[PDB]
Amino acid sequence: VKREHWATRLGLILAMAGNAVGLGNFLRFPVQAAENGGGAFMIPYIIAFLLVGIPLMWIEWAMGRYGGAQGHGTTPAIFYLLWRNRFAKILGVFGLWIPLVVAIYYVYIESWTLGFAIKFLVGLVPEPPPTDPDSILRPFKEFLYSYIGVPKGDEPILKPSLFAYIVFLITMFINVSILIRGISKGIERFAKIAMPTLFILAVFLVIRVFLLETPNGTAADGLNFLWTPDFEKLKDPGVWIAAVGQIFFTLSLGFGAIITYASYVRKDQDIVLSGLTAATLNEKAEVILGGSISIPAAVAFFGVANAVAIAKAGAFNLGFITLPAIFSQTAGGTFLGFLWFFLLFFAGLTSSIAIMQPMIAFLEDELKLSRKHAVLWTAAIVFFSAHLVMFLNKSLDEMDFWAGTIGVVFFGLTELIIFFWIFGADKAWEEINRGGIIKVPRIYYYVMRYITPAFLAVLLVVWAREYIPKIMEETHWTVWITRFYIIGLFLFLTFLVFLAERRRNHESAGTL
Ligand SMILES: CN(C)CCCN1c2ccccc2CCc2ccc(Cl)cc21
Ligand SMILES: CN(C)CCCN1c2ccccc2CCc2ccc(Cl)cc21
Ligand SMILES: CCCCCCCCO[C@@H]1O[C@H](CO)[C@@H](O)[C@H](O)[C@H]1O
Ligand SMILES: CCCCCCCCO[C@@H]1O[C@H](CO)[C@@H](O)[C@H](O)[C@H]1O
Ligand SMILES: CCCCCCCCO[C@@H]1O[C@H](CO)[C@@H](O)[C@H](O)[C@H]1O
Ligand SMILES: CCCCCCCCO[C@@H]1O[C@H](CO)[C@@H](O)[C@H](O)[C@H]1O
Ligand SMILES: CCCCCCCCO[C@@H]1O[C@H](CO)[C@@H](O)[C@H](O)[C@H]1O
Ligand SMILES: CC(C)C[C@H](N)C(=O)O
Ligand code: NA
Ligand code: NA
Repeated sequence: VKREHWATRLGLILAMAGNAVGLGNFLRFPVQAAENGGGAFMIPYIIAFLLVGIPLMWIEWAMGRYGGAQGHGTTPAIFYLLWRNRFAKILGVFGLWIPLVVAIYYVYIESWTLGFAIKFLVGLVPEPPPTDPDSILRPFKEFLYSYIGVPKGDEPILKPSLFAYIVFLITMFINVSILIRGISKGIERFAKIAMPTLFILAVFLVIRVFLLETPNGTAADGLNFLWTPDFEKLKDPGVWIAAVGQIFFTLSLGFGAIITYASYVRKDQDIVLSGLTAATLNEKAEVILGGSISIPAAVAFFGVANAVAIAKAGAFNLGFITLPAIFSQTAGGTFLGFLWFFLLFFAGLTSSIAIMQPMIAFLEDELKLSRKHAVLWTAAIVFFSAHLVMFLNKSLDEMDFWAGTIGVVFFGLTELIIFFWIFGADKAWEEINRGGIIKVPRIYYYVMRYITPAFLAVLLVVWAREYIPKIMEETHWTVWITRFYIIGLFLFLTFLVFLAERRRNHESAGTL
């Protein structure tokens, strides 16, 4: 062919919206917000969306469409197209490494939601007794802990239940069944089914939650806590780092995923309005839907102070333990739990296929593998690698940090510098607006060229100076097992880019 292309504009928008709308909206956002003072988190969040989220979204859509027009959907080649320096290809490897590493733990978490959905649907759930908080949360904590196999001793090892393992296998098979059908007949087709389902399930859950009321509060108290400003924290670096990190994660920015999806957009197609729409749809799903489910429910039943303590407790407690526990105290609560996990599963699935496609696109575009082989090998690498996340306690956290937290911010800055500084601000601006149904507001030219990069640069330095040291000095030794492995993955991916180069050289000397 030349390239596969999104069939319809609606399919394109829903596929991109599904790329973005995932576990980050319903699980990550609530914890981050509650953990950072709720309303106090929102100001930096909104600012990050305007100064970082929106501008980078347009930039990645532009880079992808630009690359696609020349038959390239991933950063190793696209970065090179924008800056013909071998170093561009190496920096580009992060556009394959980040999504791959994130997929290695993201699909596993996604599989938990399918496993929970299954168990809640058939009623194989814990039975709490008769209004102490712990006698109520404990059965659900044990339920999660037995599912993933949390360490009961001193060894930093996890023991996933057999059901969890088999469900991960099924989950991988489901991701493959969609990806193996390609862009239009696979990802786009699925998005047209999943997004509407996702929206309906989420609205229903918000409505149900809004009816919650106990001696400790109502869902309204939850919304008040999340949407009430606290200008006295606008000066804490930590809240800003959390806010910006969430924006990157929730919009799928810096993962090379938006770029790859955009590489299937026809060269002439608009990306300004489409990009803004995908981004806007994600924010609504995040702040309106995701923000209105778990926090209001937790606050209604336990009050703000306890809700916050829950979010800070961590380990998927809010979404996999607390919410289902709360639901169990209501009529039809087990089924509500099913709907919650089913919602999470579809949110995750539409996002995981998005972070596996970069590796698939690279194998197809640069190594010329058939889609079938590219999808199967990608799945094999993710499946194999995930065993590290399934059996080594904290490996998931380590990957989520280096690739999904630090990595994306670093890559976002990198792609911006390459596209807006090296490739050329005016050429980049031109490329972004080309074919647009609407033009990017002019003030954004200055935001992209000066504000965004300066913003990310400062964030990254603050990170390396007052946070990375603790992570490098105060963690259990087992973190090095994961660091070693993912560094190895980077090395391997660089080797593949080298092979792509050599294949390119040999076909050019065969093109003459
Ligand atoms: C009414 N049916 C069209 C929906 C079931 C098909 N579907 C689907 C839809 C569009 C494009 C690819 C795929 C692949 C198979 C698959 C796998 C899992 C799920 Cl959760 C849905 C699903
Ligand atoms: C601290 N870890 C136990 C958890 C890290 C995983 N993670 C994550 C990663 C992918 C998808 C959903 C979620 C939900 C939980 C959550 C909450 C806050 C943060 Cl900042 C990360 C985070
Ligand atoms: C292909 C790479 C394989 C690495 C070793 C994988 C071992 C998986 O082993 C399986 O794990 C499940 C969940 O913990 C258990 O329920 C099964 O009984 C066990 O056989
Ligand atoms: C979606 C269907 C998943 C079926 C796998 C369920 C695994 C849950 O549990 C396992 O089931 C096995 C066979 O029933 C038993 O031999 C194991 O002892 C038991 O732990
Ligand atoms: C870095 C990833 C390494 C994965 C190696 C997994 C080896 C699996 O090991 C197996 O796990 C089962 C369930 O936990 C146990 O029941 C078996 O006794 C054990 O041998
Ligand atoms: C990241 C690696 C996680 C590994 C989890 C391993 C759980 C293994 O289980 C252990 O395997 C050993 C060797 O087979 C046996 O000698 C032990 O008796 C057994 O408990
Ligand atoms: C920090 C980023 C803020 C983005 C808000 C942009 C609001 C758009 O602002 C509008 O842009 C148009 C096109 O440039 C101008 O013609 C209008 O006069 C201006 O009000
Ligand atoms: C890594 C990304 C695909 C994650 C997705 N944007 C989410 O919010 O879950
Ligand atoms: Na999102
Ligand atoms: Na999604």
